[PDB]
Amino acid sequence: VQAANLMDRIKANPVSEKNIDEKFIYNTADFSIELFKNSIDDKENSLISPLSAMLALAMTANGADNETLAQMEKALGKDISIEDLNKYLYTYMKKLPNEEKSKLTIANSIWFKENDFMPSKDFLQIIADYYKADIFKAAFDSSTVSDINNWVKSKTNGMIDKILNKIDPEDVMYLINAVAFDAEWETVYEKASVHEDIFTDVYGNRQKVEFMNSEENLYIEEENAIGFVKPYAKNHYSFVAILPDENISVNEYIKTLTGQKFIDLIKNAKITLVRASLPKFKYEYTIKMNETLESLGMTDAFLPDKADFSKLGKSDIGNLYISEVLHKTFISVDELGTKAGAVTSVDITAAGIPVNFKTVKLNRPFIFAIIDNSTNLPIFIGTVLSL
Repeated sequence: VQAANLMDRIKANPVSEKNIDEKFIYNTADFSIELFKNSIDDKENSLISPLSAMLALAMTANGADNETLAQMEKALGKDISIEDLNKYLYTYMKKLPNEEKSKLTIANSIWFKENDFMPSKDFLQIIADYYKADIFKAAFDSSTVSDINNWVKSKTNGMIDKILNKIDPEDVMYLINAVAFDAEWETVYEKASVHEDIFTDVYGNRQKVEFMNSEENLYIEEENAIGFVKPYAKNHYSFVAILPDENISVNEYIKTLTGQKFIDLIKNAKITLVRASLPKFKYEYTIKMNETLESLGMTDAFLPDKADFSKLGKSDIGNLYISEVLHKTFISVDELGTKAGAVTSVDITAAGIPVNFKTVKLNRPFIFAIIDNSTNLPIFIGTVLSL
């Protein structure tokens, strides 16, 4: 590094835990889906982590005032206060599984420009107590570009190594999100179960790609879609695949979603055998989230001449505003889960004979999520349009 971590100075106080309850689950699903549908990519595969975004906004919300605050409150969900959000999010993150064979990395930080900026020590304390995120002051020159990049490389153990290419002068504040997932399937794919077949992309191109075949146990069935839920190891997380009906586009289908409809869609998956066919895919997605968040109500925060972040620190010869919310995610769906290398030692009697089974072939564009199994909340949410 070369930037200075403002948090080095600060010591966390003990805090009260607030139990996750139905209200927080409802608000977070609502936020996550609203964020998702106001950020759908038309031409390309997308991936976002709504949880990560919510963390970043909730912690920054502590530094907003007046109209900036009100808007951020409205965008997160008015009926839970920032105060309460801090407590809930602390408790949620504290208990969110992260272990071998099921590693989740959420890396959030705020970066401020050195010249003209004195941080609020109260703000920093809130970060230490509830969030434990890194907060930097930096030159905002060439070496801050590499600083930010090395940081995501460090925090995601090399699964994401760049986020930024340039800083424009007049930038004073970035929120950085990087999210990575390193996990095994609960039941990994046998090599015998991997076959070349045809993905029919959004453009009509028929792509020859490897499909992973397995019998799964949970069937999503809705008026306009079908799909399946596939757990990762130690059952903390699951991969959710939703395939919309042929007569309905991905974008149309997404627009029909609500936090409640998403939760319920999973809550109501029927216990039944599914012949699942899931193509391999891996890609990163980087989104400057300004436009999305603005679509969500959060407008003042991004304007040099109205942003009010006075509870986060003063600035003399300007006025603190968010230049970019830089959000980057990476997913890999493969034979072992997140990593390649299909299994060769097999029990010849393991294969049974299914009866009354359903079929999901991810033969064409679909959406997926990675959910925390205990709440059904999307940690990652995405779309596959082409391979």
